[PDB]
Amino acid sequence: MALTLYQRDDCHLCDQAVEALAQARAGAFFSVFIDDDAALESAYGLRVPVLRDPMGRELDWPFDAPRLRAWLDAAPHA
Repeated sequence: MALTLYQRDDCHLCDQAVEALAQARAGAFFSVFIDDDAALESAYGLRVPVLRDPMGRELDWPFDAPRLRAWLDAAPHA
């Protein structure tokens, strides 16, 4: 319903992502594990740390706090 930050086994790459999120003060969201759906793995795989919105957009893995927020503001929240 809200945001969607795909993650995979081990915490590190996605860890930094969550950091930017928290920093950006995104808020609450839903986590999805790609470690189970090859479809998602093939779709993302390396781009596991992909930020998706309910509007129908995504954000690059590599981002910042103000860059992630500014991207968030681009869309509504709930």
